[PDB]
Amino acid sequence: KYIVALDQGTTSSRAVVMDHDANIISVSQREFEQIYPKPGWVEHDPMEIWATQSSTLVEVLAKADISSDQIAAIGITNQRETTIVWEKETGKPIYNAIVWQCRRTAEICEHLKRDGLEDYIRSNTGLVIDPYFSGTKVKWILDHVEGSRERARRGELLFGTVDTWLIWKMTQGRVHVTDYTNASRTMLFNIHTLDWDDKMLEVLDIPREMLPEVRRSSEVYGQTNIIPISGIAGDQQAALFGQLCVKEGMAKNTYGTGCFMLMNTGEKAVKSENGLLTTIACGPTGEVNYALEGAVFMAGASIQWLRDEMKLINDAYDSEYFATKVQNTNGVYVVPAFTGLGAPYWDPYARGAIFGLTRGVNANHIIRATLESIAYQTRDVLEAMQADSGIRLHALRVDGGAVANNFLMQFQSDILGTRVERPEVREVTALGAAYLAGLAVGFWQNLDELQEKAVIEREFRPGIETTERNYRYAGWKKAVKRAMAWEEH
Amino acid sequence: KYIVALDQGTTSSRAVVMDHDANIISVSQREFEQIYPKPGWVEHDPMEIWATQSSTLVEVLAKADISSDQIAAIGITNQRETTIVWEKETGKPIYNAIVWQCRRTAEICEHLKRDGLEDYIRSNTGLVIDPYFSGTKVKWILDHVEGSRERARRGELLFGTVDTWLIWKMTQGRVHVTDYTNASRTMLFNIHTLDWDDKMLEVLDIPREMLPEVRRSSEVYGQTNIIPISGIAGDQQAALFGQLCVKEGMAKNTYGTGCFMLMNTGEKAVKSENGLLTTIACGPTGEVNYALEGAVFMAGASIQWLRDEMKLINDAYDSEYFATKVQNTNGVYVVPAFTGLGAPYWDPYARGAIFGLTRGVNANHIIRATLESIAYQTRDVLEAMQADSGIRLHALRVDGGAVANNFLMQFQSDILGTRVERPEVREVTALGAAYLAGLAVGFWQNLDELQEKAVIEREFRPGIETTERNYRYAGWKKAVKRAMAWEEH
Amino acid sequence: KYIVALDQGTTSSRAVVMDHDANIISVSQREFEQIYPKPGWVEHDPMEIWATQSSTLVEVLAKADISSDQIAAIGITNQRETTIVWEKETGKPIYNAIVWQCRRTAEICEHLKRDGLEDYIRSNTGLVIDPYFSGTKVKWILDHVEGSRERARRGELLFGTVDTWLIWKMTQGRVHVTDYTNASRTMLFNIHTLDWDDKMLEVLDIPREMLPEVRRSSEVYGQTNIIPISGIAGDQQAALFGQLCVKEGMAKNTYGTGCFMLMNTGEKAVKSENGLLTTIACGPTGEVNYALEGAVFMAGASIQWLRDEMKLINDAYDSEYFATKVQNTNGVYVVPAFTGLGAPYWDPYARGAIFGLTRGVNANHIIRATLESIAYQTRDVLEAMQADSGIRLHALRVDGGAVANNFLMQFQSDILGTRVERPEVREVTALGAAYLAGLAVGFWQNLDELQEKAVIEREFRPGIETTERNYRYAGWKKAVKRAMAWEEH
Amino acid sequence: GLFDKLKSLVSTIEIIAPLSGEIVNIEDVPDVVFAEKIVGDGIAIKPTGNKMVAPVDGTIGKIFETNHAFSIESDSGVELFVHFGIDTVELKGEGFKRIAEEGQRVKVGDTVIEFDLPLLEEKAKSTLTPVVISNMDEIKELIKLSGSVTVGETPVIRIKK
Repeated sequence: KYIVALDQGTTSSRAVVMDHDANIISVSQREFEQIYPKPGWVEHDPMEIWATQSSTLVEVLAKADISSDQIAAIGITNQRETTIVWEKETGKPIYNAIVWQCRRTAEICEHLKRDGLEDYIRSNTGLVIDPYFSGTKVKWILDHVEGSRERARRGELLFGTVDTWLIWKMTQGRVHVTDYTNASRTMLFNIHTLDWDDKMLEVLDIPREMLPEVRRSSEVYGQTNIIPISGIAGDQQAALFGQLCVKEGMAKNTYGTGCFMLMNTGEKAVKSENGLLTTIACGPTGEVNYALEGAVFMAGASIQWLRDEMKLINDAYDSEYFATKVQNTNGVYVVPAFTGLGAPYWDPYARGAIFGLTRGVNANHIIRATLESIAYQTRDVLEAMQADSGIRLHALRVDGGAVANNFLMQFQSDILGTRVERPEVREVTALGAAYLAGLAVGFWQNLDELQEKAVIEREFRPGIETTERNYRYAGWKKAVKRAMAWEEH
Repeated sequence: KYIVALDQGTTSSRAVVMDHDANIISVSQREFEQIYPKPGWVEHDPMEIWATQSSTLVEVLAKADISSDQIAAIGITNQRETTIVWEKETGKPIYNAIVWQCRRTAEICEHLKRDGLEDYIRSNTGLVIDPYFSGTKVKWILDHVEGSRERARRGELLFGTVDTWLIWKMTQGRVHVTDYTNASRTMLFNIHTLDWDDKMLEVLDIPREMLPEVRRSSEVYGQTNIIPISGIAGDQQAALFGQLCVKEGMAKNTYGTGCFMLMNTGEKAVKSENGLLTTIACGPTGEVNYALEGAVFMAGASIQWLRDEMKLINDAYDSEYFATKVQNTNGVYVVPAFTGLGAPYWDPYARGAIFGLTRGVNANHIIRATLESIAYQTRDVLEAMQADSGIRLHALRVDGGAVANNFLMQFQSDILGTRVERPEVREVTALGAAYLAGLAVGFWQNLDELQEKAVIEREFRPGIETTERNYRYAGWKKAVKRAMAWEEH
Repeated sequence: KYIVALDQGTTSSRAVVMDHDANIISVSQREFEQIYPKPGWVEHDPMEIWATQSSTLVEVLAKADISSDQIAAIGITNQRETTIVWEKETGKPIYNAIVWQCRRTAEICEHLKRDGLEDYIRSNTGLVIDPYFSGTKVKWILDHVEGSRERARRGELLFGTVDTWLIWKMTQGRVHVTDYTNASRTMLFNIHTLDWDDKMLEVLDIPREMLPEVRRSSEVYGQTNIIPISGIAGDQQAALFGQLCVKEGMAKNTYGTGCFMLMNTGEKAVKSENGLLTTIACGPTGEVNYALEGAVFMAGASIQWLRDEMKLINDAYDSEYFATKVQNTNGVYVVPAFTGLGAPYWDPYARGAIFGLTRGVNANHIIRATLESIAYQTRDVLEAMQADSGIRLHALRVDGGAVANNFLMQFQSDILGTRVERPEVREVTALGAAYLAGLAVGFWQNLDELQEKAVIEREFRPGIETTERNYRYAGWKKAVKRAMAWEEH
Repeated sequence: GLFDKLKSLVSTIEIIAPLSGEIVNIEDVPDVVFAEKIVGDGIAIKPTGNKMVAPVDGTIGKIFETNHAFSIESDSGVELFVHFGIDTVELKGEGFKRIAEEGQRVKVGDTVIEFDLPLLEEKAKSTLTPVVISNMDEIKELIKLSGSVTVGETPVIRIKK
């Protein structure tokens, strides 16, 4: 038998079929549009998110000739924060998915601060008043469509982040459920009480009728004639589970659209005082642990901008070749704040910038600086992580699409002055969601049956160039201070 | 009320909503992969053809907030020839759609000639023994999958070109129907008897159980809860109807993936002796007329190869800018025989070629030669058309995606030495299928209510450069003679 | 003390300063325009050839602070065949240098064949009636300018290939001299008698007054206040000397603008019967030996066309990266006959061509096929070499700008099925001219003092892919047969 | 009938026969890179029955895309190359069904390619199958066996390291 994982990214939809003891037996990726209405804004069409994620599900099995009969369970990983409000009868959204990236609700965010609700939302959600979370995004959809807050109490429309939109389409409307990791992200859910916070729900005038049933990350939630849906987790929280991190002080950094570094902090919620998040993640059996988090919005997406918009490279993979043709960036810094900064800075008003240009700066100097900003952002959250936790990491276990790039991984260990342990199954986000699903169906019973699979393919060590790491990083901190607060308000 | 047209291309899926008296009220395009397993081979996944064409249907209405209630009927236009064999119960193909372009069945084609079945297939189908038609493509799918010709008589698997695959998915399996224009294309259907030819069906060992119910192009065939499906026609035969050509000697040339020139020849089937096809097309009420046809396989697809594979241009539209930066191609000829030639040549063994290269030939000389081969191919079929029909055209009414390019249209009228009349609704393939559908539902009653819409936006006349047209064309005929018969057999 | 070498290429001008026992102490490269008046035609401006080659001479010394005092002698290597006719008083050409590449004199060449002068010119010059040689090129300059053949006998205008134009500018008009290797190339010089052939001089109506004093390749010819000029040799004949080949059966292949393979045949002139040339080259002391030669016109120049005209690569060096991203060319062949073929084919009427194009052929398939045609051309002359000499080479000693490319060198040894020995000073054309100069001044006394320097940096051996070498080569011989005889006459 | 799901009579580096037939000297192989030891050294086999098997316990380096040949790396640091016939890329696939995977762990006797020998005798220029050590710098002594061999059973070479 097999476990099917349904990984739904910011830029793509992946479904992967897995046998007993984690072998990737089959995989399917399917890209979808990124919609940009205004400059600071990002958006997806929920129907394209469903169109690709369903067709990916029907691909993997067909590729390997498998259907229903052989699959023990279905786990779900998803991009976190992006709000969706749809119609209960029809199955039609009253608007496009406003993405986690999107900065339109910064105006709302500014009012929540001018009230004095920052110490509240910090201490009960573990989050920070930012456009990033779904809280303000729902208010915006509500405040802009006509019917909205009356169809709301009358119960015709439903809220959902991508985990609950996908299951409501898989169970033909039957079950409307979140898990704890995804709900922690909305800024509407108390993290201590483990239920929807209703001072928040007041403040943003959201009816409690819209909300999903928040449930565990490892539990059968319903069945689909795709058969049981047993695992759900936010993609980065399932990457932490896929890394088998799961114990106090265990961390990873994922290089996907953005870079998200998370450290499991047991059954303790630690208060950050260096710009990080206090979130919810899973323990060894799929139970609520807490985790510290640093989230930088742009990382492999920057490499995607070089390729599609900017046309400087053709393959995201050709950035390694062109970055290692110049030895340095010749004073050039790319600050990738395309949708604000966030990271430890928060500030939704910064836009992207390229600094210190000279007459002999060529395209390779730009390409290398773009890859280098991924490693400087990772260092900004890593030292915020270390100053928060009180723990110094002596290796950085990494994963994501971008870790296939040896220049970036090596440059990363030189600027950090620490080792960078790369695994050989690099896209572990769809394994943490397969593990959460296998466990709840008895396909696995627990994590120790899966220790063996974490095999570090390569370990990067700081070479002699690590001696300039603080000269190069000081240049980045000057560059960041100038990209900040560009947009007026 | 509105008419919905479902246009399914070789490279894309288009659905367009139309009000009374042809106004394009809403449109949706959605691209899908082109699969190339071996070099001469082309292929599509029937599920991606369905995935995009269904989501396009749900797009157009949502864009304009419309659903079922307001739509009088649904017409269907489709890429012709590409064979699909699927499963009757499940709704799952035993193989990918082998495209019209694809050259794998050339081996089969060579046997049909070594027998002596060319005068038969010519005189009863109006076609020519080529890999292009579905006849041989079905035999190939059958001969290669295991179950095949026994599940065939037992009736578990169904044949279909794209019109019948899309309706069998729209009516949940209920109706399995072709129309006359699409069936004319398969090389399994007699064009005089107007039923499946069964010397053909013998020869290619196809069971008659697989085949659709061949019906008119204007008839309600079934209903879908998308509501009646009333028009069906092969995309180029609906382009001829959209041009309101419909009478003896009336012709058009469509510049899409390929270039297809067709002339309506009334209720007479004319025998070609200059390399053309005798096909079926519609009359004023949706009835069987005949038509002469020249089909060249590569035209806007060549411009697509410059952009995606070759990376020389970024927009298909930037080919006009770069083509008009050099005044000539500097002796360079591009012969676009990427999937054989066909056109008047037939010969499945020619592959593409660029000739007469010199040390100072630059990218713009290649880009302009690529656009120029579209106009030289159009002249090869046009004079075959004129020598066949006995009629000289004094203007060429054109349509398709490529006619938006003024260099190509003008260069076209100079090499032809005739005017080129461009209409302002240029993609008329989805109008001929809307007209066929409106008529069968009473939404229109007939074509005279639609004369008014054909308004020629621009007429191109041969400027002074038409004086070199035969020097430039003689160079092309030398180039073509060298691309021919490259592949061994 | 030092020896200065003045290397004057087809596309560039190089001067290099060398100490005792061949250390490259300083170097200078300077590019100049390539003029293309008609498509088959190539041309240089003699003043730009002088402008760059003089400024390069003043660069190298200044770089290393050296002048006159320290330099023992000056050797000269030059592109062979390109004719120049100038004014004796003024120092002003009556025309641009018509290059070796240039095909304009093909008309003249056709008359020389229709007479019956091919067995004559073959057996007394060792050459073949082609546009390639200077013989016909001078006649053309003469026949087209007004004064010409009367100012000729009156002695106001002088003939010269690039070796004699550069010394006539260095000695302010004083000495007008060739060496034997360069004169062998003009088709006006008997190779057995070792003086200007005057049946040739008759036939092409060239006055004997124009011609230089043909001298040895190692001899002080004059002095310049640049101080003695003591070595002169055609660039490929000085590459053979730089390789220290110099004995019977010793060969090299140089990968520059073109590929030129030469084998020293002692003091015997061997008659070729497989399309090659019988030329003059140096022996161990700078004396007339003979050599067999195969010359293919395009090789590193093709890689230059991808970069400048075609814009597919940016660095000639990025062709290795993009060529090794696709594993094969997907049936694609580039025949680089940009200025005719020549090589073993001779035929001035072939132009360049890219064959077997398909819809999924991308830019990397073109880039790799371009590099691959350099190795297929080398095999065409190598087996003509082996069938002529009766010797089988068990390694190919190579040099030139292109041998820095590991894909090409390796692909070369797989298609040949022989080893490819690369040296570490790769541009040995300016060493053979430094050796010829050092010897004549006593700076060296002889070649044995220089054995030590030939140190093979890398030896390429045929890997397992050599097993398909004859399938891949058979495809090239089909491609070549279709590029041939494109231009009419 | 076919006996694959049926149990078999199982029982200083040996290279086990990748296929059955007579061992033939490689210098009798009519393609000079084999005949003159250029690409490697080892032996040839005039093949008699339809499979091509892993000749040592190791990983498959690469199967040529036309399927006629493959590369293997033994765990004992040896690299072999099995190539069915000569100039067999010209067939473009005809007669070869690939079974193992490009970079797969295999034990001796494991099928890696199946072939259609009646077709292949009519069409290929030669059917002689070179099995050569391409790693020959690294091996000190190479012992060559003779006579009949049976696929997955009989030893063809004995290399010492």
